[PDB]
Amino acid sequence: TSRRKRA
Amino acid sequence: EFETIERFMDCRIGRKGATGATTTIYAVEADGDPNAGFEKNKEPGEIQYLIKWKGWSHIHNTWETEETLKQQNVRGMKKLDNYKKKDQETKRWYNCQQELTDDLHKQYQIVERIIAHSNQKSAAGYPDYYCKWQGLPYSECSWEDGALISKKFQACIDEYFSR
Ligand SMILES: [Cl-]
Ligand SMILES: [Cl-]
Ligand SMILES: [Cl-]
Repeated sequence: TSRRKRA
Repeated sequence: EFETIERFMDCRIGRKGATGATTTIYAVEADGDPNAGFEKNKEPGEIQYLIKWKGWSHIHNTWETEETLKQQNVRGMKKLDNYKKKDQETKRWYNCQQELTDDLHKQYQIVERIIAHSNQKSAAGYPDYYCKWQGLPYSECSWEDGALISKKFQACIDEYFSR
């Protein structure tokens, strides 16, 4: 359950 | 839903627009620092705050202005009023202490150990990994994108699958 910072 | 500020990590005068997603340590490593070579006496600058977000580990910290915080309707805005008051009564009033603090903050962005992996993999074949961060307790572990973790912490992936 991961995420990355996206514009 | 919206994001929530957990903690104000730092403050700077930085290049106008050098905020948001392009300022995470992994965006900086891939595309260069949006604030690189900024000299406040040579170009427009603005006050920027380094934010630790609720539910996101320290590798996802971003620089933000009061404007970007208000525009994204972030929660925890009371902490901004609180940090601004604390910052002003520090300038009126150490370098070895600030350096020590900074080194510590850098450690929170280091994977010490991987302790679990997702059954599902991305189209690129990466699972997500549950990470233990250097200098932080196990309560601060987080699920992270395997492709991101493999860039700098392949040795932690290798140790986890060696067991
Ligand atoms: Cl593949
Ligand atoms: Cl792969
Ligand atoms: Cl294993």
